[PDB]
Amino acid sequence: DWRATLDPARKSWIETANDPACDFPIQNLPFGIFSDAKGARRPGVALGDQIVDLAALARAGLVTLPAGADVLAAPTLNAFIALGRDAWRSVRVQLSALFSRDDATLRDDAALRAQVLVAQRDATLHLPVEIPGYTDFYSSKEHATNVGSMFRDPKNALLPNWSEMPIGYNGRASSVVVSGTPVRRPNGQLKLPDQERPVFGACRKLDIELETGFIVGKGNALGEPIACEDAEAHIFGMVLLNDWSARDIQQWEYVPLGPFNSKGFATTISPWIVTLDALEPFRVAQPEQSPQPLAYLRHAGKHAFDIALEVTLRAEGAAEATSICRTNFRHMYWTMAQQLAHHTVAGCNTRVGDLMGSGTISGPTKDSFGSLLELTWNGKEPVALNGGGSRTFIEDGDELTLAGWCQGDGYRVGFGTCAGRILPARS
Amino acid sequence: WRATLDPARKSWIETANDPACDFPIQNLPFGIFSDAKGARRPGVALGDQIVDLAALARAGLVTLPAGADVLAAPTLNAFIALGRDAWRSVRVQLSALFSRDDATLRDDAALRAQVLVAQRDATLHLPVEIPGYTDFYSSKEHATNVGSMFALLPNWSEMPIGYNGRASSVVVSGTPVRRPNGQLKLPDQERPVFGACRKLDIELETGFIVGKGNALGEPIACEDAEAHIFGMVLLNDWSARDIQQWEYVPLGPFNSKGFATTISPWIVTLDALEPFRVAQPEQSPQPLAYLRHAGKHAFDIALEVTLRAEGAAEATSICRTNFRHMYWTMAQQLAHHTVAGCNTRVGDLMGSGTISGPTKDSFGSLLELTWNGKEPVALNGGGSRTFIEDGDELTLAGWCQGDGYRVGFGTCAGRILPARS
Ligand code: NA
Ligand code: NA
Repeated sequence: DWRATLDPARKSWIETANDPACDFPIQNLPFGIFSDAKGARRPGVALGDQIVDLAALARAGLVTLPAGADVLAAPTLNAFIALGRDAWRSVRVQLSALFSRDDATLRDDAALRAQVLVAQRDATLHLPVEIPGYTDFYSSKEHATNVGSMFRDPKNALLPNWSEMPIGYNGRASSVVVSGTPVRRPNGQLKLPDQERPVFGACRKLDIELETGFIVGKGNALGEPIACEDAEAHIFGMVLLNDWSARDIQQWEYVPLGPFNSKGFATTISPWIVTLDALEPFRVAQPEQSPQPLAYLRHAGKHAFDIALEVTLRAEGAAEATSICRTNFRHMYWTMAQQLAHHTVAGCNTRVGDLMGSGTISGPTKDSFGSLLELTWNGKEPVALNGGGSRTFIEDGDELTLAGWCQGDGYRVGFGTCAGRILPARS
Repeated sequence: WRATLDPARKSWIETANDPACDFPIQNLPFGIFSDAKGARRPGVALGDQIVDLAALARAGLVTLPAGADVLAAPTLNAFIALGRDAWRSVRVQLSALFSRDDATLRDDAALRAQVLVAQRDATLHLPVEIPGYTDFYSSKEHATNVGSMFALLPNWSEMPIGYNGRASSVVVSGTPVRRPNGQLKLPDQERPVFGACRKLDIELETGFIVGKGNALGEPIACEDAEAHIFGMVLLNDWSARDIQQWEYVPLGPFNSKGFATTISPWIVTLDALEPFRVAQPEQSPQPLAYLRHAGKHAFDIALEVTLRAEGAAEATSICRTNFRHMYWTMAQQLAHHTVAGCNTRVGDLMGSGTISGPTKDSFGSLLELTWNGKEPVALNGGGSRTFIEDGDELTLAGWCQGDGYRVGFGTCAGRILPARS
């Protein structure tokens, strides 16, 4: 039923959706949470330059859900997501049908269109879900090899265990924020090479980390693992994820318990959840794994996704941003399924809304590394900026943007943006 | 509220006045309980009973700020969010009402049967919704023991080292804990195998519950930190050591600790611990300024771990230690957590790290007690252990010893279920 909604020939009577460059064609239909002057934050779906007010659409009888508690009054999408995949699809199918160019029902009802659609330009976007937990993986071979090269000689860069399992840690949920939120430069302990003791001060190596994160759509009970083959059914959708990192703070704190303050000060995600169903046409073969992993981590078929990714940096007051990274999601060595299976193999429970980060996404070439640490090799080769100037690490006032999208024939399924501007550190 | 700490004070609930009772009138910890009378809701332990706060409020015998009803809630979060003045106000009203000489509730038999529930007939649940769980590493002796197997890195003494724990898998005392499966690296094989954990372990800790959060980007000054803390609980950070060794470099422990973490159900308020405040250990070298604090910020909490094999008549005491020996304090941990801007929220759980004293009978895990399975522990009643075996029940207990009474934490227990096969 829902596979008809992936039809590239389908178009909307919301004309901005049919622009080839629009992130939000009728083929996409991501879910989010928005507010405007009409009302408090509530569920919406992006289409063209507009947002579909799901609650309003439901009140008008034009979208229906399982009988039960009203999940569209909620300030987050969790309750909706909890309803499960049949509901996600049912809603997607109704929306695709209603906003198809030839369905006159809502299109020719001007009065009702003015009540159920809201321009993105007049809306404010919020965190799409309440995140119960945030886990962050480490699944780009190229990233892991780059970073380990700064601690260990080339032969020792990738530790054996990295290739046996999708290495990961628990992130800090509380400090995950939505695109657009200004991010204050952190203070903390800095170890200088020529002083016995650390000093306290403003981070001098503030950095981005290009990642994607998936949102869990069905949890699992404590003590009951999710089989690698069932994993994707548990995933609702994806977002872009900037795991802001303070590299000088990190180096000094991270042994042996991992990064902590250096990453917990802020993590930014894009507002619109792109459903996995919408990514179906961009499913591709994941990289070959060698050595062949243990049985519990194996899966048949295609479990990677073809998502072009880009990072830009704009200095305060610059007329144009600088593209600093171009890469793709498809090169990740461990898949979402494998990460989710590994997360639960010991019995740990996942919950609706959980956020799971891919780890910094880095390709093989020098222009495809997903952090400035990598791009500038720890501040040794600075990046030239479009419009003059240069950078090693991020400077106060800079705006960092993540973008991502899947290229179809004459359309794209896009993620929107994942942005943030850096505020000066507290004194 | 300092009058409520009076050791001479006693209750007409006579079981409270037993010297050995964890729940005298001096304590009054908060929790969440259900019974056949009603769904899970806020309560306070006293003697062998529980005070039904909602029921007490309906009867007009305890009052809170005008507002939304925080005592209908299935967790204590809403109540805690009301702030320290409220916590104290409620404590003061309870202490007064249950004082031996106050006839108001004591002589009203009908109403006592409505507002008190025997612990025997109640079921205890997680006292709060935990938005985040962080776990520290602040016992010098523990960190030195562990580092000596794979000692103290310089940074350990410059800051309270910590990591993000897994909130979702924190469970209340009494919950059975299933032995985890995962990747095990054997010494004689190039490649890991998958199987049942062979070195399942406890970690004796305490955790504190955050009572007032802080906004993202606004640190909590070390000196203000304790005002942000509501109370404490016992915390068993169950650990699979064989899974851990293989996974933990470089991003830290993950699956090895996330399968289960158990906390005791009763939150002992920081106010109730006031009489047991003591001088923390000397720190050398002197930490950076942001981490310093004046005064006494350690607490004198005797701690014990027992292990009972399935069907054994008696448990074996395997660890006796005390909270006061922790090198970093709760205040310093909370300051360090927030120094870079990270926000905390009401209900956040913060673990101390494994608590180990200097002597061989005061180490807070079996990894330490048995030196990684080389010196097994003899059990009371026969038998022996290296790591935990299916059916074993592990219990954490803790208490502060006053003159003729104690403020106690209850227990933090769990029985191990076999691994899924
Ligand atoms: Na971050
Ligand atoms: Na644990």
